[PDB]
Amino acid sequence: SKCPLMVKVLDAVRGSPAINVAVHVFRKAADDTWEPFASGKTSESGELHGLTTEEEFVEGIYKVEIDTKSYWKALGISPFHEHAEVVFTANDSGPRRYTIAALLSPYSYSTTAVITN
Amino acid sequence: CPLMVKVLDAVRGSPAINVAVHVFRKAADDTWEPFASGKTSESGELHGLTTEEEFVEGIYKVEIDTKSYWKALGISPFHEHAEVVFTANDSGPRRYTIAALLSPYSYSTTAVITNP
Repeated sequence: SKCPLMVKVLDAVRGSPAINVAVHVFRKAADDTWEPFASGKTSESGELHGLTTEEEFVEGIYKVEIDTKSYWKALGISPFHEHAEVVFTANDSGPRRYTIAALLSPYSYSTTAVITN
Repeated sequence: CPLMVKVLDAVRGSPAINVAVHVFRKAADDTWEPFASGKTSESGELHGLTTEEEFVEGIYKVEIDTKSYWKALGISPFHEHAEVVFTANDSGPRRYTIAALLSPYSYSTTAVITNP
């Protein structure tokens, strides 16, 4: 099916997918506050699918919050960040799939968006 | 300087100049209160945000306005902004450098921590 939004999390310390990381997605509401939208835990391949459907994923401002702090603490590593947040606008401009990827280290993270048809 | 921000542009191979940065501190009531703000200089650095006295233990949020920066260059970027949220000075005062490397659809952030 078409998954309009997927998240992929990788671990730069161990060279593997970041498994069981909690991810919360929010949608910016009218009052300019964040309403919970979807959530889950990355799988064994460091992925999280089925967050939403095309009908529900309308244009708007979304926040993807990745709980990196609990992931490093589970490994016994003291991390710097409270969490990693990706805030973006979803735009209808031809059909699209969004992949938010995050690469984690204790004191650093990178995030990239891969938008495909 | 207990807190300094450095922003680089990965598309042009230069410092990211005139990027607005807003810092907030989590207040008692779980809300973010405005702590300091500024613009990156010609070398892509932002100094003088706070003093050791004012920079108490707490959860801080450094929000870098990356969208305006790319928009002023003619590029429509993916992210609304880059946010770095962290606990500071929970074991005594430190000097924190938050560095950000920017691209239109990607950003990376690192912290370099120094003991006074």
